[PDB]
Amino acid sequence: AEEEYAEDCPELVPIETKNQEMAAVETRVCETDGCSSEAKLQCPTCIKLGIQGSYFCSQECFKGSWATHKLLHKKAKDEK
Ligand SMILES: [Zn+2]
Ligand SMILES: [Zn+2]
Repeated sequence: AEEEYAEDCPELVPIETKNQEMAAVETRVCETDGCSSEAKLQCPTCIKLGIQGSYFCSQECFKGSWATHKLLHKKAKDEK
C-alpha cells in the first residue's frame, strides 16, 4: 500500500465577533443541514481552504457533522 487520508477533527474555534456596527451580519445557524441550532464556533480548516460560513453550534455536534463536513472540503472542481 501507499498511504491513507490525513484528515483530523481538532478542537473547533470561536467565531471572531465584532462591535455593534451598522453593517453587521445577523442570523447564525449550524452549518449542518440537520441542525438548526445557534452557530457560535467555526471551522478552522475552512478558513485556510477558503470556504464561506462554516459555523458550528457545539463541538459535540461538530465531531459528528465532521463525518460529512470533511467531504465538503474536497468539492468537485472543474476546468472550463
Ligand atoms: Zn470545514
Ligand atoms: Zn450543530
